[PDB]
Amino acid sequence: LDGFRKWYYNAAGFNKLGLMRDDTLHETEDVKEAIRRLPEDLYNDRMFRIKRALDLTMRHQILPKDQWTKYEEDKFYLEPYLKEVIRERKEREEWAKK
Amino acid sequence: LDGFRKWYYNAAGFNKLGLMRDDTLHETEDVKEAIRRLPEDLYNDRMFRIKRALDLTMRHQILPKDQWTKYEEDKFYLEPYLKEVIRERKEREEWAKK
Amino acid sequence: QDLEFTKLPNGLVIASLENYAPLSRIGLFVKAGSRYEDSNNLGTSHLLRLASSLTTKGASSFKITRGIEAVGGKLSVTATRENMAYTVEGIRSDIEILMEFLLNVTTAPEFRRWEVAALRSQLKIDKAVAFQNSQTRIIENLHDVAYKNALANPLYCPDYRMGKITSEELHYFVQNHFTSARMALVGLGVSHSVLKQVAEQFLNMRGGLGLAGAKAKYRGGEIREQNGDNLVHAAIVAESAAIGNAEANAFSVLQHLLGAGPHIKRGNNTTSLLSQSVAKGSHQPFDVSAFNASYSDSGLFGIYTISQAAAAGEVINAAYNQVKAVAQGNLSSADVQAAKNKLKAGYLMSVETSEGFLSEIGSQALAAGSYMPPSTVLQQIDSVADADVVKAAKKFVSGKKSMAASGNLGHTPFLDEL
Amino acid sequence: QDLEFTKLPNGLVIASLENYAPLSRIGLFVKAGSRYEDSNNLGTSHLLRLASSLTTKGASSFKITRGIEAVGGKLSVTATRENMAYTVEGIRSDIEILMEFLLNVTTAPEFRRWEVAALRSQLKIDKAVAFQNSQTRIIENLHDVAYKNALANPLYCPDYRMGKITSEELHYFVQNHFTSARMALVGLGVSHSVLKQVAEQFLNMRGGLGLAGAKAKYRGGEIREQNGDNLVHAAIVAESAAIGNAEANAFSVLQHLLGAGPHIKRGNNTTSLLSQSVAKGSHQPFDVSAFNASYSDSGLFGIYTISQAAAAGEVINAAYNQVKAVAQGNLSSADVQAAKNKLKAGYLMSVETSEGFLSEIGSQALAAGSYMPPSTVLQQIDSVADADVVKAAKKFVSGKKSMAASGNLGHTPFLDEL
Amino acid sequence: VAARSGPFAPVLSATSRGVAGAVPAAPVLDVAAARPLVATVGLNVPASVRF
Repeated sequence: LDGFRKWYYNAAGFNKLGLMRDDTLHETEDVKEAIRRLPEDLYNDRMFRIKRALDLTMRHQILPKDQWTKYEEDKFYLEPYLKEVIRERKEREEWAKK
Repeated sequence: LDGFRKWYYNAAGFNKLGLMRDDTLHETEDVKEAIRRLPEDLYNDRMFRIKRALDLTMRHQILPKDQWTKYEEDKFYLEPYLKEVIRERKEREEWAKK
Repeated sequence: QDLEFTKLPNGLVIASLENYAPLSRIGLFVKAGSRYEDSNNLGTSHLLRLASSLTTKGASSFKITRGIEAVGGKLSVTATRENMAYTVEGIRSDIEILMEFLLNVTTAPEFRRWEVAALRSQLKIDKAVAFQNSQTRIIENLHDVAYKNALANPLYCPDYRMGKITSEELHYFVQNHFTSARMALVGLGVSHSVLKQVAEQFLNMRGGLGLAGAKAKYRGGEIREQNGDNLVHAAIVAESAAIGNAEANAFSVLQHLLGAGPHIKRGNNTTSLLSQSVAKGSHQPFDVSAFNASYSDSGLFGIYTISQAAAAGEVINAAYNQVKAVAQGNLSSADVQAAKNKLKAGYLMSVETSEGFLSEIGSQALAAGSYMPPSTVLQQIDSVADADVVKAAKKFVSGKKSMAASGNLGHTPFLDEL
Repeated sequence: QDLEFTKLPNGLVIASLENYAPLSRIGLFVKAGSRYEDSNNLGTSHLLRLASSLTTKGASSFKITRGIEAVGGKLSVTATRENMAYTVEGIRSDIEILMEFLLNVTTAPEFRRWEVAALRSQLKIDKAVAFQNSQTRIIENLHDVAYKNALANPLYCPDYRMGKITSEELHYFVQNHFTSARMALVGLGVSHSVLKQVAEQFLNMRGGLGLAGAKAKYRGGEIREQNGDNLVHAAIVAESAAIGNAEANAFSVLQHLLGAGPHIKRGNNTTSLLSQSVAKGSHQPFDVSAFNASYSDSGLFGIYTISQAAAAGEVINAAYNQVKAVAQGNLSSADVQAAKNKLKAGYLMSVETSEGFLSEIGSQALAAGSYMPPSTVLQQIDSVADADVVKAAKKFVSGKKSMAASGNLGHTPFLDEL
Repeated sequence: VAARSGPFAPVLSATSRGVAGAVPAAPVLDVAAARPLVATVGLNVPASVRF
């Protein structure tokens, strides 16, 4: 399962643009709240990675293979911050039903 | 000529709405610059007189005859301020011409 | 049921009174005022005061706010330069979860960075609302010019420090001043037992004595604020007695002799020696009173004047001259007896209400660890005697003064002229 | 040729020098600084300084701007606490209309209310640009804490007075301080005759002596404003001599002995007894100099320090200790000779430029009505002798000090500790 | 601050109620030494301060 997940990570292809997994999340309301709660350096790296991926997609290029994002290396930075947004979101919801 | 000017002042009919002569001027750029240079009390009386005239025109009424604006009493307040706007305006124009 | 004041081993001073009241009140008192900051973390206590509804380890901000409003209870934070007090009140059937919320807020905050980043704008708004009146600004200026390090720190956050207070500063302040030896949990309308059980599930883990504050040092001086107000506000104070001395009782008797607020609506507060000494010479509107603020290491006593800018000078002089008369022994025993009656009636009406009673017990706890029955006080105030009052006066008339003035100060005198 | 002077019977001073320069400058000097306001019209001189391009009775604003820019000339306003100076400069073939514009601006303003209402936002912008650096704020604070009434008035308008300065206040200030007995018209590159002849078209309207200004009174006091700047800009001054008194010079020799500032770029070290006394103990970056500001009734002399907040204390102490050594006679004659050479070279390089020469003549005119040839001064500075310098020092070392501090002031000392 | 200050109490006691005229909505400019300040402003010449 670990090797097949690495093979699917190579087949997804966002590592060839230098992106992380959390860069590829669709910005819903909860995702934008999690992005807003990021520290400044992580937010700046995320915006630069997104801009570089957009530029590479503009020129129809990819990064060189040494510059790709290694599956093992990818960091799920937004995840911790996101869970909270969802948790808080759900809590408010249940309370609504009260 | 003085009596015929009073007769024309009665025939114009803005005194029946309580307006002054300078309230009836069309607000061009020079007129708005002269209005902006007015003191606060004169500006507030002008805005109240215009609002009262608009309300009277809404109800298709006029003021009672004792409350009309006597030709002799009308004050050309905006005039002094206006001349300047025109003078300054012309001076600037001339400078550009030359 | 006399307060069952008991000091748990750690240091927490638990106290309670089962008044069998419909609406109870439970407060927690910490020696964590604004005097415990230094020049590197100014305004941290203001953000800590405004950060009582933040996410805690045990309850979120949404859960705390909706749970306190669900039972209709109230959570408030009152802060002086020495002490902070977090108070909850509500129906007896909901004070269990009210103590859950309050003890979570006191003991286990999280201080998330996005929450404090949202709170700094509220900090600016609260400071503007607080400085909408001249008395607050002139007292903050008076403390800033009167003291050097400790009591000179403002209750409200400075303008440059907004945007600079971090989560780490709040965590450091809480970890260094919210310890069990500086805390008293006081409950009116509750059983003492429960206070103790909540005092072990909470309030017992942080048990150091914390970070000791610096001794406050007097400096003197005068700060003036020309801002074009219609009335000139001026406070002239000097160093006085601290909490825990009979000279503090003498200074309280001295402010009630000089005048400490009107008792009659639209009265002229006839008796106030100050008010009389001003009103015999000036027909302009005025308001002259005596100011006294005593903290556990130092006190400020002086005069407070509001007057028309023009007369601002001699009115201040007249008020000052009246205190000099009291410094020369020019007083009557009936006036001192009336001052004692005014002071003791003010104390009894201060403790007549439930939240004032809870605050008093709280303060006494942190200050002396003991409860002083209202009765005891009455006889101690009586202990103050005429000469004692005179003595405190001479202290004021001699000690270097500190002057905070604001308004149109073209005719407001200086300290070397005063 | 040489400078040539006439005092007109209405009191106006006329000074001219025809050196056949290609660009000629003409300035007009009025004793109408910020010291002539009181608490009711603070900031009026700032709006008067910024209101030099407003429609004058003689010339509309458009012309007063388009006519000066049409010939490429320059109109500027420089203001101290005592004096205002309106200066125009341009080609000799256009200085007739330049004098028309300048004398219309000085003598016959209109001060229309919509123009000053538009100018108050520029007043706020100019104050913000001026207080972008710490020195300006600390010198304004130092003057405010050092003086009581006259020289304590700020050069820049206070925040509350914006929006409140009217046309009537400007008209009253002009009618009470822009009179012929307080004015000198100084022209480099022009014939004296024309200045005399341009002094009749205008400068004839107000022949009074103006509304004289109150005598400035010293107050002392120390003000500290935590602002965050890592550097604690601290100025500690005391009362010193007036411009005229011989002691004055002695104080100028004393600041050039204790350092007058840097004389080398990126390498200005060990240029001051002060700098040496700080640098022998502190390895942090610093900037210590001597401050001297003398006006016609009173002067301020002291030390100015910029340093890291932490070392701010002992650095200030070290600088203070150095002055105490000069107060004990611990100085050498070669050091005083080098200080005299530095002072006289600074004076000659100040008067070597055309606008500095015009300002100097102007100042001398208003101050003493006479021109003092650069040579004369040189021998008077030489008159100052070693003991004289020592004397001024003891004046500073003893006289009540006034302290303005800004930055992170947790380790900045007070006056009773200093 | 119950018997010591009385009327002056509310000046020394913030009381943020936390849960449970009004404030009236309470600048960036374009970009040492010692000597008496001397402000300068010019018709076209940008202003300056030579302290």
